[PDB]
Amino acid sequence: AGGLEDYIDKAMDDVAPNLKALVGAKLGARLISLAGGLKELAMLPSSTIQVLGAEHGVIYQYPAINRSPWWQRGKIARALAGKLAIAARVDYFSGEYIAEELKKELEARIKEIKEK
Repeated sequence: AGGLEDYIDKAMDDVAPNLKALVGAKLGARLISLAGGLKELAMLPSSTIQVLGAEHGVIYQYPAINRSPWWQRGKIARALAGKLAIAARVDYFSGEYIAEELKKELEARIKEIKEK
């Protein structure tokens, strides 16, 4: 029972547990790929990862951003790109597991919800 999606759900598990836990083994692998590796993705600013998709990068695929109005999306993108820059760096340099980072954003997005 070896599917392509299965290989990657497990590749992320020891290549990048944080990233995976943050946006998914699917989006997370797309980011590493677009960056060229978990090495030089850990070296991307955060403004860069914010726009990795089109070369509005792929992180906009993120539920919270997608299900949000415009005017709010670009602000949720920057926050997500920030927590991603940190997950890539920890997955690469540390190897330890900090996914309370998925609470720091799940609270900053509740703050960014001061808009109409």
